[PDB]
Amino acid sequence: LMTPYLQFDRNQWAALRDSVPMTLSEDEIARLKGINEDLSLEEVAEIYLPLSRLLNFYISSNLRRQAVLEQFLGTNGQRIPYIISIAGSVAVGKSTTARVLQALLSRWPEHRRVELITTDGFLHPNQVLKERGLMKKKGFPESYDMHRLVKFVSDLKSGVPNVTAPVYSHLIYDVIPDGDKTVVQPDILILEGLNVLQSGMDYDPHHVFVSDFVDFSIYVDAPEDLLQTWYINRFLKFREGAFTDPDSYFHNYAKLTKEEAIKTAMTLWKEINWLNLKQNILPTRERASLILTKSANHAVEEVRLRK
Amino acid sequence: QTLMTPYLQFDRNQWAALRDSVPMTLSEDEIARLKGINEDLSLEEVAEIYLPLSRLLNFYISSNLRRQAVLEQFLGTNGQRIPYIISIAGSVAVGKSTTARVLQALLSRWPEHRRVELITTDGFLHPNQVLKERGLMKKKGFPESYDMHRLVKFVSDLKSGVPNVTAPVYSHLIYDVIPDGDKTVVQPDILILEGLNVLQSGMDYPHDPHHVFVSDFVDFSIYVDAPEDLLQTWYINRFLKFREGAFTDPDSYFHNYAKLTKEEAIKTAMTLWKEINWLNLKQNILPTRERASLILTKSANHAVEEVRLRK
Ligand SMILES: CC(C)(COP(=O)(O)OP(=O)(O)OC[C@H]1O[C@@H](n2cnc3c(N)ncnc32)[C@H](O)[C@@H]1OP(=O)(O)O)[C@@H](O)C(=O)NCCC(=O)NCCS
Ligand SMILES: CC(C)(COP(=O)(O)OP(=O)(O)OC[C@H]1O[C@@H](n2cnc3c(N)ncnc32)[C@H](O)[C@@H]1OP(=O)(O)O)[C@@H](O)C(=O)NCCC(=O)NCCS
Repeated sequence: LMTPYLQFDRNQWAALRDSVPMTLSEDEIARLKGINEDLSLEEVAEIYLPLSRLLNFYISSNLRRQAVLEQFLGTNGQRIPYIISIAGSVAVGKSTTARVLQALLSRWPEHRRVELITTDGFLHPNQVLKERGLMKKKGFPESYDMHRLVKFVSDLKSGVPNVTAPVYSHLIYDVIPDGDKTVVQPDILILEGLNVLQSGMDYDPHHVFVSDFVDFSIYVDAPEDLLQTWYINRFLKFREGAFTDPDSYFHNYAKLTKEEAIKTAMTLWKEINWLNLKQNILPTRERASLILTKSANHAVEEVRLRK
Repeated sequence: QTLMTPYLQFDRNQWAALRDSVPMTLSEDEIARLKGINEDLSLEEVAEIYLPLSRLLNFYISSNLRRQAVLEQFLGTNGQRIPYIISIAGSVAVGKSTTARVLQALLSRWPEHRRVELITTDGFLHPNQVLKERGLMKKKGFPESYDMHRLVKFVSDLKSGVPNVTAPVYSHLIYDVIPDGDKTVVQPDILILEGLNVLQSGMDYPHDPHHVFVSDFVDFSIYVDAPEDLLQTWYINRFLKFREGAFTDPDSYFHNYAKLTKEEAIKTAMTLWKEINWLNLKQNILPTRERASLILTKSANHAVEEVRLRK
């Protein structure tokens, strides 16, 4: 049977960097690393530079997801921002991928704005999730306010005046009451979150989805077993940092012994994030324009490009 | 809110206005020859409905093609040429066969000459024998009465450029697939796939929806639409014409229907619609409607008075 994806291993993908030079120092790179997430200069050069290239070809060739329709009715004024999305399991390290992609796309061919918006800011406040009995489902599609997320991207893309975005706080495990921040129309918009690939055709009737505004979608992938230990390990680091803040919504986790923490982390993964993984995330994997698969060392050892 | 309903709605004048300057490459005589039984196709229908569609469809194809090129540059390799796949779905008697026929004529000479193969999904039905053994032929046309492992393998082979691909052929005279009727299919530039089950997918009944459907190979899908009441009378009327033509053949699987009085025929046609095709309609077809890239809604005169494009 024919498959829609082209597969490359590290050497093959890396070989596609051609001559894009790199615009980042090791120091700058290290600052982009996420908790329990390693990012080397070789990872940037071998994985992200070839991606920068491709991504750049697509942008300069005004080949967007809404290009055909525009020409079919009316191309107007354009100047339309390029929209890239980044999806994948919690703890997969999609936040680091977004950060470096944004740094590179910012100075690669020429200076571009490049805004990085995270989808979590668009979650329904803990209050609402409470009223809908949805917070054993934080991160699930229904725990997000997408009428707003879609309205946001539409406004940004379409050049609407004063657009603002809600902001999420991991310290209080909820969106900041009056934290909305203005977002200036950028040249490129990177959208990172769990629900960025949702479509009315994985599950639903119509409704409209944020994925319908995306031009290129990246899915950061890793086997279930690796994601489990990554989640647990990352949890243990939170115990040493974020959780030590007395105002932390999970401050009590700072007090758990190391073995209780591991226990608590597993049930949190198994009973919530894993469900989300299997139910709403994995299914979207084969819909991405690009898939990056990481190994035990957090490095991408395989790339799949949808032809 | 219009910002978020997935479909863009146009009426005849609005859609028609989108034809721009695509010229037409068909004479009235050529068009008339494309009409199906009990199906009217005018030159205005072609110009107002199918030309704008030819345009859009064409934009998609070259875009889709331009893409293969950037990637080609990026990879540093060449030799693409993946056929463009269009599908056509809709109720039995909705006139989806006519739509396929004209779309294929137009796409064949519009921007430039393209091959354009038109395959009908019925050829892939399980022979009457198999349907018999599974007690499935009060369900001819239902998803399960089709051999899709084969339909999918076919499209995959065609798209992927496999050597000698062949397709099974269906015969309405014998109400079954032709025992040794398989015909070779040369890889085309465009493949139009028309049949009842072309939009089926995992969403349709989620129980090991971990299967592959032909709809996963389609690039653009068109759904020919018409209200239930219109489809019923269109089915009955069409049946009455079969009575005057196809059924008059002594070898027709339904020859006995030629002998029915006009009132018995109407009665026979209704129960055939109500007990079989209507079920299929409600159960497996209607549900797929809102998944199509485009929806063409026809009125009592068989003309498309409304078009819905999925943004
Ligand atoms: C809010 C939430 C949905 C975010 O999910 P996400 O979009 O998949 O993104 P990620 O899981 O990749 O995490 C993204 C960033 O937030 C951080 N993060 C995630 N959860 C965190 C937490 N509870 N406390 C502090 N930081 C957290 C990561 O460190 C990462 O940033 P980095 O780049 O600085 O490392 C997830 O934290 C949440 O609530 N999940 C539901 C159950 C659960 O695990 N709850 C928290 C239990 S302590
Ligand atoms: C085989 C069958 C599944 C085809 O269904 P389909 O894919 O929906 O396509 P359509 O109903 O739109 O018909 C397609 C073409 O076949 C013709 N056709 C359909 N049924 C026919 C029949 N019984 N005899 C002769 N021609 C028939 C139409 O005239 C049309 O071609 P046209 O463009 O020349 O008009 C349908 O004929 C069948 O068997 N349905 C089950 C119950 C039923 O009605 N059976 C036949 C009762 S007489």
